[PDB]
Amino acid sequence: SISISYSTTYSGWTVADYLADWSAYFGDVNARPGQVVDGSNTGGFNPGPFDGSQYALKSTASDAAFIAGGDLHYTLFSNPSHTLWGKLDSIALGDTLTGGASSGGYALDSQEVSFSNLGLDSPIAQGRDGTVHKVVYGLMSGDSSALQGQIDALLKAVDPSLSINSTFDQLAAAGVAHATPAA
Amino acid sequence: SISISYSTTYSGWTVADYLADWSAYFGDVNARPGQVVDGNTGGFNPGPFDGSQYALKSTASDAAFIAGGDLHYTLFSNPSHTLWGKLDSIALGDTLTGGGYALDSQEVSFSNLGLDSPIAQGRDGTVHKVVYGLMSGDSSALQGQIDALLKAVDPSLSINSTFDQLAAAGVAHA
Ligand code: HEM
Ligand code: HEM
Repeated sequence: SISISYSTTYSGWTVADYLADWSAYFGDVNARPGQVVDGSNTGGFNPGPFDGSQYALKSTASDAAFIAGGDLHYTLFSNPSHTLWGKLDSIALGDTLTGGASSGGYALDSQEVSFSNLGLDSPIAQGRDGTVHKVVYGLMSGDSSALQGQIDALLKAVDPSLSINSTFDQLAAAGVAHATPAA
Repeated sequence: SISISYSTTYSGWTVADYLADWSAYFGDVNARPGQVVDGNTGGFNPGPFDGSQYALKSTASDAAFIAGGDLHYTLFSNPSHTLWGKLDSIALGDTLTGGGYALDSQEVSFSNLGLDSPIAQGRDGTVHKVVYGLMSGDSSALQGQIDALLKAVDPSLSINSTFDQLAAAGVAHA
């Protein structure tokens, strides 16, 4: 079953509302006035260059960032071309990337929400139609819609009364989610 | 002015014939005799989307290149998917190492290219055309720029000059 961590900052938010906010912030720092854009320009595969246990990317319009964790592979020009595939265990969303292979992995300076124990696995044979590819490809431009669809399905699998319209508070009460430090 | 280094293997080759051979080999390992594919490696240094180098190896063979300068890739920023900035050098050879990046077998390098494309030109920039072409082993854009630079030293020089002739003209070095 999916497990979720959320910053205390977002306790009262629905998952959908949170994802819309992260996506808006990825598109424009001014969706969160008061923020600065000064994160290191870092990211990629860990260890890379085209495979790793993490793939991480930061916006260049803001410090919004994600980290995909699992056992991931990118085909580049090999068939099926431009496919990210493998096992996707977690998606963590927040602000500012730090780290990399040389310091124990990528991290977020502020982790806002992390969706873990996802159990997603896309074989190479599915190419760009794989769920892993669609989720991560969306996030590279700040589009959380594919991620949102998967989170909704995974929550409903726990209990059909849970959904992306549940608040993090409600998911905690249901035993799926727990709070982490302020963002 | 442009400066060229070349393996003596290509002393009597013309620049155009060498580029055609590297491109052919980028496309098919069988394009050269007795070669084996055994080198995916490359990217920006430092990256992820900007660097003093961008390097890539073929998937069909170990043919590879390294672009050197002050390079930027826009990803989704307008104009989207544009590689721009200053391109000072292109090195061509076989098999990538490192990540600065280097070639196991460096065959030819073209340096002091003096190319500079602003972001506003988007994918029409010369830098973009040169490097993007080489990502699929297409050396035509590179070749046209080399030809212009050679003629700027002297109109009698060209991509149909041999490397030895360019050495005699003070532009190339074995
Ligand atoms: C890791 C470093 C990466 C590099 C160097 C890279 C490189 C490229 C290049 C050069 C192209 C253009 C190909 C062309 O038309 O000439 C491309 C296209 C594409 N890339 Fe990647 N990419 C990377 C990562 C990713 C990741 C992680 C994803 C997905 C999660 C992705 C998804 C795609 C897609 C979907 C296309 C368009 C395919 C099409 O519609 O033809 N890329 N990439
Ligand atoms: C540095 C890592 C790179 C990544 C992560 C990357 C990623 C991508 C992605 C995801 C797309 C598809 C866009 C979409 O479907 O909305 C794309 C397309 C493209 N990429 Fe990149 N790319 C990289 C490097 C490069 C480089 C270095 C060049 C040029 C030298 C390049 C040239 C292109 C071009 C021209 C397209 C559009 C292809 C088309 O629509 O025909 N890419 N890239």
